Amino acid sequence: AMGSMERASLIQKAKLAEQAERYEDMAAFMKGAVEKGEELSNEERNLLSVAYKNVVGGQRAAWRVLSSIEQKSNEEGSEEKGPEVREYREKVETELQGVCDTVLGLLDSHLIKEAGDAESRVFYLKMKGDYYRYLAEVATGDDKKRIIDSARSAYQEAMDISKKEMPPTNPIRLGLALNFSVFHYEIANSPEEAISLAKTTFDEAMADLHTLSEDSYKDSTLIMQLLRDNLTLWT
Amino acid sequence: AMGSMERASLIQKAKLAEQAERYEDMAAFMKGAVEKGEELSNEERNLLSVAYKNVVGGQRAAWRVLSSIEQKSNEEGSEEKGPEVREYREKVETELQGVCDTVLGLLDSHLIKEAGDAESRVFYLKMKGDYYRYLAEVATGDDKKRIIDSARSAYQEAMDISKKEMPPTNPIRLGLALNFSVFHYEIANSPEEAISLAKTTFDEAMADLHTLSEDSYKDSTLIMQLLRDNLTLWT
Amino acid sequence: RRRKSCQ
Amino acid sequence: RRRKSCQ
Ligand SMILES: CN(CCS)C(=O)c1cccc(Br)c1
Ligand SMILES: CN(CCS)C(=O)c1cccc(Br)c1
Ligand SMILES: [Cl-]
Ligand SMILES: [Cl-]
Ligand SMILES: [Mg+2]
Ligand SMILES: [Mg+2]
Ligand SMILES: [Mg+2]
Ligand SMILES: [Mg+2]
Repeated sequence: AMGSMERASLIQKAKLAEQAERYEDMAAFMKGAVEKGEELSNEERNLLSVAYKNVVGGQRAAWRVLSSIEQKSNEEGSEEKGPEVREYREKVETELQGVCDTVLGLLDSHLIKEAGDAESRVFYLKMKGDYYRYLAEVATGDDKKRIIDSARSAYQEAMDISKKEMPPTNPIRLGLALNFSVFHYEIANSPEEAISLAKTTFDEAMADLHTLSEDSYKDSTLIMQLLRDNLTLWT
Repeated sequence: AMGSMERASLIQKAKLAEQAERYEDMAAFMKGAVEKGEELSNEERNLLSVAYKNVVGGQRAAWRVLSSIEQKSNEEGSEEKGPEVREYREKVETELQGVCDTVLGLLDSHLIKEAGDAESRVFYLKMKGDYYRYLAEVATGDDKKRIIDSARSAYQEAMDISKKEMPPTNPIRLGLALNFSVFHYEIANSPEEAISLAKTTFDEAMADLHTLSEDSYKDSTLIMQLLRDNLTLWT
Repeated sequence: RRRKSCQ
Repeated sequence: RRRKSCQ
């Protein structure tokens, strides 16, 4: 639907959509921009991520509300209310899965394969892990283990690159570690791995802060605080 | 699209959508319920109103953000950025107008004509005034005066019924007066009428509070405070 | 401080 | 208090 709009206009409108808190539009504009076939700049990658994270974040929050209602509905003592709660949870779930499949499709066609610098490759592999993780959150069938493994594999490749090519304070490296740690805690039933990863990441970043400018220090310490928040919650 | 779903299931799913803050879905479910052709109960009218007010409220907020950017773009000294801001404002505007036309279409086919009790008729005529008011907010062409007059006429009919058939503390009557007062202030360039209406409404409600139960008192005083908030802002 | 309408 | 991921 965006094929007839200039790439630059799509990027401009994505920024306008962000200002207007129109995240579905923002995501559609950024999808159109990706489909032009050119690589994304750092700013453009961040627009893509903001757009889809906001869209899928609203879907995930709604899914959790509906899943909780459905769970209460299937407690013994609860009255039969019919198929409607399940149906509507399934509707939201299918829409969520569709968004995740769309993002994964953009990464596979062809953002990852064209991404050679560590900053872009780690960013996209982190995103791949994230959207498989969101699929894993709602998965219950025969492919659930494979979905979890797909998330793990993408995160692991991103981690391996990030450790070799980025400093321990790099915000992309830190955000990847944060999310992989959440994967371990919430998805893979590995709370000790989650805690170890968060603590090692935090400590290695702390030791590298002395190399940073004031502005970089602010960026890195912000994400370190997210790691600390999780460590405080989990221990 | 909702023709194959039971009326009761649509209402149930509208309530689930509300809990999940999925207001577009909520509105689609309530549209489907209206299109079953039966009158709406008090609760169902409120679900219809909540759903569409939230949908159009997000559109109006986005339109105002974009309109402000467009206005700044056409200040002398500003750089030419191309047609994109106007195009995107127009896109949001057209979607907003479409929602308003949908609501007005439901009211015209056939909610208003079947509404005989004051509580339903005033409610629907207030809604008609509101959605014409939202159309007036974005109107700039040859029909703008007619759109404003359509809002005025619907509000006036609702006011006439409300004064004859409802007590001055009735929450529907109060919310209608609040919104008609905003119409006068913001749309019709009649701030004195807006102030007079808000003050007369507030004072007449105050004098009737003594007749009310504690729960009704809470309902009425909440809307009276909205009238007072506007009077404080406007004087 | 935006004026109030009936929400 | 929901755990943090990278927003
Ligand atoms: C408190 N409150 C909202 C502010 S007015 C109401 O009771 C209400 C709601 C919908 C429609 C109408 Br009319 C009135
Ligand atoms: C602060 N912040 C978000 C919390 S991690 C980031 O810098 C960021 C943003 C997007 C992707 C990645 Br990776 C990192
Ligand atoms: Cl459904
Ligand atoms: Cl557009
Ligand atoms: Mg390349
Ligand atoms: Mg490097
Ligand atoms: Mg009737
Ligand atoms: Mg009466």
